[PDB]
Amino acid sequence: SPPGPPEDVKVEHISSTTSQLSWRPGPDNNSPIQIFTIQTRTPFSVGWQAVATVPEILNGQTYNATVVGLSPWVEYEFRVVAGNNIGIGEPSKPSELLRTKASVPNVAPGNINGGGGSRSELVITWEAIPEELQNGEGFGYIVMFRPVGTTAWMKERVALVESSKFIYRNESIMPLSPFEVKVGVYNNEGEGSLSTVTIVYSGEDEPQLAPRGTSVQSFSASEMEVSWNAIAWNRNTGRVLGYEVLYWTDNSKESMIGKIRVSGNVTTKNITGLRANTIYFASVRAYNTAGTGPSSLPVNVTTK
Repeated sequence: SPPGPPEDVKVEHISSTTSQLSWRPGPDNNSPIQIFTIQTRTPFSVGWQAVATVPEILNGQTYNATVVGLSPWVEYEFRVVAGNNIGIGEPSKPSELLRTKASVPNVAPGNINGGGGSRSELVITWEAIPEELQNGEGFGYIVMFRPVGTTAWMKERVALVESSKFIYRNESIMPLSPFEVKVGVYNNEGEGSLSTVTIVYSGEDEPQLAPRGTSVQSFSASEMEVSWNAIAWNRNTGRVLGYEVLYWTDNSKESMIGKIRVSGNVTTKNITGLRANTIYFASVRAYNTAGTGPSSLPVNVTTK
Protein backbone atom coordinates (compact mmCIF):
# COMPACT_ATOMS: atom_id res chain seq x y z
CA SER A 1 0.00 0.00 0.00
CA PRO A 2 1.13 3.61 -0.37
CA PRO A 3 2.88 4.97 2.75
CA GLY A 4 1.28 6.78 5.66
CA PRO A 5 2.08 10.47 6.16
CA PRO A 6 5.47 11.51 7.60
CA GLU A 7 5.48 12.85 11.17
CA ASP A 8 6.99 15.65 13.26
CA VAL A 9 7.89 17.96 10.38
CA LYS A 10 9.85 20.86 11.89
CA VAL A 11 11.98 23.73 10.60
CA GLU A 12 15.33 23.62 12.42
CA HIS A 13 16.62 26.92 11.08
CA ILE A 14 15.35 29.38 8.47
CA SER A 15 17.19 32.07 6.54
CA SER A 16 16.12 34.34 3.68
CA THR A 17 15.72 32.00 0.71
CA THR A 18 16.25 28.58 2.26
CA SER A 19 15.33 26.46 5.28
CA GLN A 20 16.42 23.28 7.05
CA LEU A 21 13.72 20.64 7.53
CA SER A 22 13.56 17.42 9.55
CA TRP A 23 10.88 14.70 9.64
CA ARG A 24 10.18 11.16 10.83
CA PRO A 25 8.90 8.53 8.37
CA GLY A 26 5.34 7.23 8.61
CA PRO A 27 4.23 3.59 8.43
CA ASP A 28 5.90 1.73 5.56
CA ASN A 29 2.69 -0.10 4.62
CA ASN A 30 4.68 -3.25 3.76
CA SER A 31 6.29 -1.55 0.73
CA PRO A 32 9.66 0.17 1.39
CA ILE A 33 9.56 3.92 0.76
CA GLN A 34 12.29 5.14 -1.60
CA ILE A 35 11.25 8.76 -2.12
CA PHE A 36 10.32 11.85 -0.10
CA THR A 37 8.83 15.03 -1.54
CA ILE A 38 8.57 18.38 0.20
CA GLN A 39 5.87 20.90 -0.64
CA THR A 40 5.22 24.43 0.53
CA ARG A 41 2.39 26.93 0.99
CA THR A 42 2.30 30.71 1.50
CA PRO A 43 -0.60 33.18 1.97
CA PHE A 44 -0.15 34.23 -1.66
CA SER A 45 -0.01 30.61 -2.76
CA VAL A 46 -2.63 28.48 -4.42
CA GLY A 47 -2.75 25.27 -2.39
CA TRP A 48 0.63 23.54 -2.15
CA GLN A 49 3.63 23.92 -4.44
CA ALA A 50 6.45 21.50 -5.14
CA VAL A 51 9.81 22.89 -4.04
CA ALA A 52 13.47 22.19 -4.76
CA THR A 53 15.68 20.52 -2.17
CA VAL A 54 19.30 19.93 -1.20
CA PRO A 55 19.83 17.03 -1.86
CA GLU A 56 17.82 17.46 -5.08
CA ILE A 57 16.42 13.99 -4.45
CA LEU A 58 15.37 12.66 -1.05
CA ASN A 59 15.60 8.87 -0.67
CA GLY A 60 13.62 6.65 1.70
CA GLN A 61 16.36 6.80 4.34
CA THR A 62 16.62 10.60 4.14
CA TYR A 63 14.87 12.33 7.03
CA ASN A 64 16.59 15.70 6.59
CA ALA A 65 17.07 18.27 3.82
CA THR A 66 17.56 21.93 2.97
CA VAL A 67 14.82 23.61 0.94
CA VAL A 68 15.91 26.17 -1.67
CA GLY A 69 14.22 28.87 -3.72
CA LEU A 70 12.15 30.52 -0.99
CA SER A 71 11.06 34.15 -1.22
CA PRO A 72 12.49 36.46 1.47
CA TRP A 73 10.12 37.84 4.14
CA VAL A 74 7.32 35.46 3.14
CA GLU A 75 5.31 33.31 5.58
CA TYR A 76 6.02 29.66 4.86
CA GLU A 77 4.79 26.26 6.00
CA PHE A 78 6.11 22.91 4.76
CA ARG A 79 4.75 19.39 4.46
CA VAL A 80 6.37 16.12 3.45
CA VAL A 81 4.66 13.46 1.36
CA ALA A 82 6.10 9.95 1.44
CA GLY A 83 6.33 7.82 -1.69
CA ASN A 84 6.35 4.14 -2.62
CA ASN A 85 7.32 2.20 -5.74
CA ILE A 86 3.67 1.14 -5.70
CA GLY A 87 1.96 4.45 -4.98
CA ILE A 88 2.22 7.96 -3.55
CA GLY A 89 1.57 8.34 0.17
CA GLU A 90 -0.52 10.85 2.07
CA PRO A 91 0.99 14.28 2.84
CA SER A 92 2.13 15.11 6.38
CA LYS A 93 0.78 17.78 8.69
CA PRO A 94 2.31 21.19 7.91
CA SER A 95 5.22 22.61 9.87
CA GLU A 96 4.66 25.43 12.34
CA LEU A 97 4.11 28.45 10.09
CA LEU A 98 7.17 30.69 9.85
CA ARG A 99 8.34 33.77 7.98
CA THR A 100 11.64 33.73 6.09
CA LYS A 101 14.17 36.41 7.01
CA ALA A 102 14.11 39.68 5.07
CA SER A 103 16.28 40.61 2.08
CA VAL A 104 16.55 43.49 -0.43
CA PRO A 105 14.08 43.36 -3.31
CA ASN A 106 15.23 41.54 -6.41
CA VAL A 107 12.43 42.41 -8.84
CA ALA A 108 12.09 45.84 -10.45
CA PRO A 109 8.59 46.98 -11.50
CA GLY A 110 7.34 46.52 -15.05
CA ASN A 111 5.66 48.67 -17.69
CA ILE A 112 7.72 51.74 -16.85
CA ASN A 113 6.19 54.69 -18.64
CA GLY A 114 4.79 58.18 -18.24
CA GLY A 115 4.34 61.46 -20.04
CA GLY A 116 1.68 64.14 -19.81
CA GLY A 117 1.22 66.57 -16.96
CA SER A 118 1.83 70.29 -17.33
CA ARG A 119 4.63 71.95 -19.32
CA SER A 120 6.80 71.95 -16.19
CA GLU A 121 6.15 68.36 -15.13
CA LEU A 122 7.66 64.97 -15.78
CA VAL A 123 5.13 62.26 -14.95
CA ILE A 124 6.46 58.73 -14.41
CA THR A 125 4.30 55.61 -14.09
CA TRP A 126 5.11 51.95 -13.41
CA GLU A 127 3.27 48.73 -12.53
CA ALA A 128 3.35 48.04 -8.78
CA ILE A 129 5.03 44.66 -8.21
CA PRO A 130 3.50 41.57 -6.54
CA GLU A 131 3.16 41.99 -2.76
CA GLU A 132 5.33 38.94 -2.00
CA LEU A 133 8.44 40.43 -3.61
CA GLN A 134 8.94 43.31 -1.16
CA ASN A 135 11.15 40.91 0.80
CA GLY A 136 11.14 43.16 3.88
CA GLU A 137 9.56 45.97 5.90
CA GLY A 138 9.55 49.64 4.85
CA PHE A 139 9.32 48.73 1.17
CA GLY A 140 9.29 51.30 -1.64
CA TYR A 141 10.29 52.34 -5.16
CA ILE A 142 13.34 54.22 -6.42
CA VAL A 143 12.45 56.64 -9.21
CA MET A 144 15.51 57.69 -11.21
CA PHE A 145 15.53 60.30 -13.98
CA ARG A 146 17.76 62.61 -16.00
CA PRO A 147 17.51 64.79 -19.11
CA VAL A 148 18.77 63.04 -22.23
CA GLY A 149 22.50 63.63 -22.64
CA THR A 150 22.94 64.21 -18.91
CA THR A 151 25.11 61.71 -17.04
CA ALA A 152 24.12 62.11 -13.41
CA TRP A 153 20.93 60.41 -12.29
CA MET A 154 18.47 62.23 -10.11
CA LYS A 155 16.48 60.00 -7.82
CA GLU A 156 13.75 60.05 -5.22
CA ARG A 157 12.20 57.24 -3.22
CA VAL A 158 8.48 56.46 -3.06
CA ALA A 159 7.19 54.41 -0.14
CA LEU A 160 4.48 51.72 -0.18
CA VAL A 161 4.34 48.71 -2.51
CA GLU A 162 1.09 49.83 -4.14
CA SER A 163 2.35 53.23 -5.29
CA SER A 164 2.82 53.56 -9.03
CA LYS A 165 3.20 57.22 -10.01
CA PHE A 166 5.88 59.88 -9.48
CA ILE A 167 5.76 63.53 -10.53
CA TYR A 168 8.86 65.66 -10.96
CA ARG A 169 8.26 69.42 -11.06
CA ASN A 170 10.68 72.01 -12.43
CA GLU A 171 9.75 75.29 -14.13
CA SER A 172 13.08 75.34 -15.98
CA ILE A 173 12.16 72.49 -18.33
CA MET A 174 10.53 72.93 -21.72
CA PRO A 175 7.47 71.09 -23.12
CA LEU A 176 7.99 67.50 -24.30
CA SER A 177 11.60 67.43 -23.11
CA PRO A 178 12.91 63.85 -23.26
CA PHE A 179 14.18 62.18 -20.09
CA GLU A 180 15.82 58.84 -19.36
CA VAL A 181 14.01 57.06 -16.53
CA LYS A 182 14.28 53.73 -14.75
CA VAL A 183 12.61 52.46 -11.58
CA GLY A 184 14.17 50.25 -8.93
CA VAL A 185 13.19 48.96 -5.51
CA TYR A 186 14.30 49.17 -1.89
CA ASN A 187 13.34 48.34 1.69
CA ASN A 188 14.70 48.36 5.25
CA GLU A 189 17.42 45.97 4.06
CA GLY A 190 18.74 48.45 1.49
CA GLU A 191 18.57 49.02 -2.25
CA GLY A 192 17.57 46.24 -4.60
CA SER A 193 17.74 45.99 -8.38
CA LEU A 194 16.73 48.64 -10.89
CA SER A 195 14.77 48.38 -14.13
CA THR A 196 16.04 48.84 -17.66
CA VAL A 197 15.94 52.38 -19.05
CA THR A 198 13.19 53.83 -21.22
CA ILE A 199 12.50 57.38 -22.43
CA VAL A 200 9.71 59.58 -21.05
CA TYR A 201 8.72 63.09 -22.16
CA SER A 202 7.85 66.18 -20.14
CA GLY A 203 4.25 67.39 -20.24
CA GLU A 204 2.58 70.16 -22.22
CA ASP A 205 -0.31 72.64 -22.32
CA GLU A 206 -3.79 71.15 -22.63
CA PRO A 207 -5.66 71.88 -25.86
CA GLN A 208 -7.50 75.19 -25.46
CA LEU A 209 -10.34 75.06 -28.00
CA ALA A 210 -13.25 72.76 -28.77
CA PRO A 211 -13.84 70.97 -32.08
CA ARG A 212 -16.77 72.39 -34.05
CA GLY A 213 -19.24 71.23 -36.69
CA THR A 214 -20.23 68.21 -34.60
CA SER A 215 -22.88 65.95 -36.19
CA VAL A 216 -24.17 62.37 -35.91
CA GLN A 217 -25.81 59.93 -38.32
CA SER A 218 -27.09 56.35 -38.01
CA PHE A 219 -27.07 53.59 -40.65
CA SER A 220 -27.49 50.56 -38.37
CA ALA A 221 -29.13 49.58 -35.09
CA SER A 222 -25.79 48.77 -33.45
CA GLU A 223 -24.13 51.91 -34.76
CA MET A 224 -23.92 55.69 -34.98
CA GLU A 225 -21.24 57.74 -36.77
CA VAL A 226 -20.01 61.00 -35.19
CA SER A 227 -18.34 63.75 -37.27
CA TRP A 228 -16.64 67.10 -36.59
CA ASN A 229 -14.16 69.67 -37.95
CA ALA A 230 -10.42 69.31 -37.41
CA ILE A 231 -8.91 71.95 -35.15
CA ALA A 232 -6.57 74.37 -36.88
CA TRP A 233 -3.23 74.72 -35.15
CA ASN A 234 -1.81 77.97 -33.88
CA ARG A 235 1.04 77.72 -31.39
CA ASN A 236 -0.96 79.46 -28.64
CA THR A 237 -3.55 76.71 -28.64
CA GLY A 238 -2.35 73.29 -27.51
CA ARG A 239 -1.19 70.69 -30.01
CA VAL A 240 -4.02 68.31 -30.95
CA LEU A 241 -2.91 64.67 -31.12
CA GLY A 242 -6.43 63.41 -31.68
CA TYR A 243 -10.03 63.60 -30.56
CA GLU A 244 -12.03 61.93 -27.78
CA VAL A 245 -15.67 61.12 -28.57
CA LEU A 246 -18.02 61.03 -25.60
CA TYR A 247 -21.37 59.37 -26.09
CA TRP A 248 -24.16 58.78 -23.58
CA THR A 249 -27.79 57.66 -23.47
CA ASP A 250 -30.73 57.57 -21.04
CA ASN A 251 -33.03 54.69 -22.01
CA SER A 252 -35.38 52.33 -20.15
CA LYS A 253 -32.77 49.61 -19.70
CA GLU A 254 -30.01 51.94 -18.55
CA SER A 255 -28.07 55.17 -18.66
CA MET A 256 -24.43 54.99 -19.72
CA ILE A 257 -21.51 57.12 -20.84
CA GLY A 258 -18.80 56.02 -23.25
CA LYS A 259 -15.39 57.32 -24.32
CA ILE A 260 -13.64 56.47 -27.57
CA ARG A 261 -10.52 58.08 -29.02
CA VAL A 262 -9.26 58.63 -32.54
CA SER A 263 -5.71 59.58 -33.45
CA GLY A 264 -4.19 62.17 -35.75
CA ASN A 265 -6.49 63.97 -38.15
CA VAL A 266 -9.44 61.55 -38.21
CA THR A 267 -12.64 63.57 -37.93
CA THR A 268 -15.14 60.71 -38.11
CA LYS A 269 -15.90 57.85 -35.75
CA ASN A 270 -18.34 55.00 -36.21
CA ILE A 271 -19.42 53.75 -32.78
CA THR A 272 -20.34 50.06 -32.56
CA GLY A 273 -22.13 47.73 -30.16
CA LEU A 274 -24.97 50.18 -29.54
CA ARG A 275 -28.57 49.46 -28.58
CA ALA A 276 -31.26 49.33 -31.28
CA ASN A 277 -33.84 52.13 -31.59
CA THR A 278 -32.29 54.28 -28.83
CA ILE A 279 -31.51 57.98 -28.35
CA TYR A 280 -27.77 58.70 -28.11
CA PHE A 281 -25.89 61.97 -27.54
CA ALA A 282 -22.35 62.75 -28.66
CA SER A 283 -19.74 65.40 -27.90
CA VAL A 284 -16.12 65.76 -28.94
CA ARG A 285 -12.95 67.16 -27.43
CA ALA A 286 -9.31 67.38 -28.46
CA TYR A 287 -6.59 65.62 -26.47
CA ASN A 288 -2.81 65.63 -26.20
CA THR A 289 -0.36 64.03 -23.76
CA ALA A 290 -1.50 66.44 -21.03
CA GLY A 291 -5.21 65.58 -21.22
CA THR A 292 -8.32 66.88 -22.95
CA GLY A 293 -9.55 70.37 -23.74
CA PRO A 294 -13.16 71.65 -23.72
CA SER A 295 -16.09 69.64 -25.07
CA SER A 296 -18.05 70.62 -28.16
CA LEU A 297 -21.78 71.27 -28.25
CA PRO A 298 -23.69 67.99 -28.01
CA VAL A 299 -25.73 66.49 -30.82
CA ASN A 300 -28.03 63.46 -30.90
CA VAL A 301 -29.60 60.84 -33.12
CA THR A 302 -31.63 57.67 -32.89
CA THR A 303 -30.58 54.12 -33.74
CA LYS A 304 -32.23 52.10 -36.50
